[PDB]
Amino acid sequence: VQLQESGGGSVQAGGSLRLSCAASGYTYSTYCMGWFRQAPGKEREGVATIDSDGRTRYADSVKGRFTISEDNAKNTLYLQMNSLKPEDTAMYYCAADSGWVGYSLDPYQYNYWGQGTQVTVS
Amino acid sequence: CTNLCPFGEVFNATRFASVYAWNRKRISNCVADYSVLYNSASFSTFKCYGVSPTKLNDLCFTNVYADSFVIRGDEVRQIAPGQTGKIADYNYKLPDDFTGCVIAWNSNNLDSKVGGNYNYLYRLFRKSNLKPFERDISTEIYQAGSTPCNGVEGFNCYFPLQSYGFQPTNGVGYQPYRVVVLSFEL
Amino acid sequence: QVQLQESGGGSVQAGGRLRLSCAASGDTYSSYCMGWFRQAPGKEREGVAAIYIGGDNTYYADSAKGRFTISQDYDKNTAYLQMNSLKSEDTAMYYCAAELFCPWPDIGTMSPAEYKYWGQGTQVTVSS
Repeated sequence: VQLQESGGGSVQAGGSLRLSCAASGYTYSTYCMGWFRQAPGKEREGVATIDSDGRTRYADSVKGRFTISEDNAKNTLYLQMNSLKPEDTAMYYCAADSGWVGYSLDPYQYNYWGQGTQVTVS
Repeated sequence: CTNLCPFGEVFNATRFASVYAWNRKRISNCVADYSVLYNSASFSTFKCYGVSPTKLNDLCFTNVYADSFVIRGDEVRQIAPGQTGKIADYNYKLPDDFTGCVIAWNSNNLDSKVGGNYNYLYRLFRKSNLKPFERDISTEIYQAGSTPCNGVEGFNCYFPLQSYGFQPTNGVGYQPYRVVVLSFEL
Repeated sequence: QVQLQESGGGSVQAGGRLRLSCAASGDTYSSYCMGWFRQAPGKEREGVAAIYIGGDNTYYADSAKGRFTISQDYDKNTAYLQMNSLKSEDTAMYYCAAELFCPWPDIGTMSPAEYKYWGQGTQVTVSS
């Protein structure tokens, strides 16, 4: 299994990015997938998750600004990031696990990890 | 069947158990709204294995066990099928074919104290791993070396239960989390 | 893979005493529930008393309080039901039972009749 991010970059306040995460060895019927961020010298924190049933869950700091979605035909996960604020600057990571639905904002409940892409909001 | 499942007695209990002495309550023959519970802002984990969470609505002919306890944030990952670590091995073990849900929420506001809350304990040592849903509440001195313990601490004879810190300034991985596990009986 | 062997039983006069024994073998857990239920001919099973093997928790049906005592020998995986001050209405088949997955510490919320493992059952007949 491997997960490939793309879509990071640099914007100003109020701008938008769309991250994407293409899955490879991922053939799981029931699953939960998520986006996580890590600022420099800080711990990795969950931002949004979506399960194989379409149920989404968002961290409080991003609800209403970020949208997580999944393309099952393309095996790719997306994070639409609107309203970017300086506070959102971090490495962002795609992650995925297997065998449960629902949500978890805990990075360590996910067995599969992406490389991470950089988002800067100045 | 209209009568409401008393989930507040589980989730909103003021005391939670130590994980080595984990609490099991029965819920049965009742109706609920799973989304009142699922959508709670406090929860950071609400995971369901081999069942959809909607199956918590109609418990009219079903028995559910609700297990509850407190662990550290970086141990919540162990409350899952197939995990290893002090908690899965020695305190609370889910079976490999678990069907049920695991719910967790940061409880630092409730369970930490300025000087440290030492009330919550976990088992640090055991001669063998726990079986699924096994509870070990013994307090015998653990013999780590070759010298018999005779009932008191020794150079390599340890009391097996250790207190968590839970200092409110702990990093989040070291803060207390309340956990509820929901599973089915027949 | 738990087995229960029960000892005791018999006829007793009203006001007398009798002790039942239940020894659990096989794949028992570090701690678990054991208890008794009873059944008179033509009536339903009824819980009598329960104990948490490995702990100190006990629970008694109202009809047993002040008369029966449940206790354990943890090292022998054995529970005992001492019945004192017996009455005619105690005549019944008595069954010991065990449950590895019972609610705890409130063990009073599940009848031993619902437990997974049951013993063969022994007749207790109280006369007069």
